[PDB]
Amino acid sequence: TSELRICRINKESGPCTGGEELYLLCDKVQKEDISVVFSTASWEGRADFSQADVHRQIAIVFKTPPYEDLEISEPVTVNVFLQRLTDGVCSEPLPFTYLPR
Amino acid sequence: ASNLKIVRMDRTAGCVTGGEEIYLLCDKVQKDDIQIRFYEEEENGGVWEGFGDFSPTDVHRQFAIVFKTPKYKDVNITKPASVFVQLRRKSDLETSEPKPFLYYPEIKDKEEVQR
Repeated sequence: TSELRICRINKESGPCTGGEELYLLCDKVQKEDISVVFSTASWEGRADFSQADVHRQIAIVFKTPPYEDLEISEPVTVNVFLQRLTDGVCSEPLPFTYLPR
Repeated sequence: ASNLKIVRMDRTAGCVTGGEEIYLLCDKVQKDDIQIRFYEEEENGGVWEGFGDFSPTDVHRQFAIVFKTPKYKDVNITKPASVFVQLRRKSDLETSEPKPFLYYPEIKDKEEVQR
């Protein structure tokens, strides 16, 4: 027990191709067991980043994971949430929408 | 050699107009004795400053800060202007090592909002 959460994100939309770099402020997280995840109805993607990229357990610089449908032609909003590697516990999801083109 | 230090920044450059979302990952700070001071060595005598806009509610868990860019002095310039940014303590005006920041021209007549 220790509700991990995300205070805010520096961006609300990005290219559906992913690889974009963002920042997120959050409640204490152990740089080891922790991972940002983007999810939808039938899809899940783990964002890319390294242990070093977690700043004093309060923020994490990571790159958005390429979306599943790299050809959508409409703003596909998804869910963004933390999630320890051990117990699988998450965090209230944040709204991040992928962009076409 | 100090107690203050800027570590990361989602952005290192913004418009001369000012008012843009910039995330700064710092060291130890208190939401009410810290400030994002932008400056420039006039080079002749004086100096220029401008402070990032941000409420203490923005200074996340003591090691991060979200703020807005302080409109550069001369909003009218056709060539990028390079300045500096440093954290500073209102109390003892202690100062973090500086980091470079780039100010560039406002889009050719931004008023192209479609009218």
